[PDB]
Amino acid sequence: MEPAAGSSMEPSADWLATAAARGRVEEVRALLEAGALPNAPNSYGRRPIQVMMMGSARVAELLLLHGAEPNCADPATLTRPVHDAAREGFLDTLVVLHRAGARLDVRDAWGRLPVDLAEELGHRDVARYLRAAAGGTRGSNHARIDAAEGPSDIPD
Repeated sequence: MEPAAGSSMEPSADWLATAAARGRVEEVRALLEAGALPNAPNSYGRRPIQVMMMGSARVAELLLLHGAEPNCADPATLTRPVHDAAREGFLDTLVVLHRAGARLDVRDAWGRLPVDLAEELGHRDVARYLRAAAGGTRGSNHARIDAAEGPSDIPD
């Protein structure tokens, strides 16, 4: 009959990502062109670029220019590939992301934003450039000063 238990065993394409996380650009360059799945979600919940060790932007371009997931992220904490770049202090990565339609405007669920996580940790060079590439205060240019005084209306 049909066996079943729970933990399934299906190692789909996941090389292009594994190599990246290992700061190995050579294995990815030869793989991305060898037919590496450009949109292969890895079991690390860190996309194909979010898990490129964030220490070798050269890898990001490889997947990004090929079609990685510089936008999609995690459905548990919204960890976009934008936090990976700043969180590691690698601006070269963010540049690539923005070089191929990057969603520099999401929020790590409770992390507020990647530009803020970059400033708190120690990626000022990225935190600053991030606020310029991710923009902010958009859709609220009225008081610009925390919850102003008075109950604001929110018709939805």
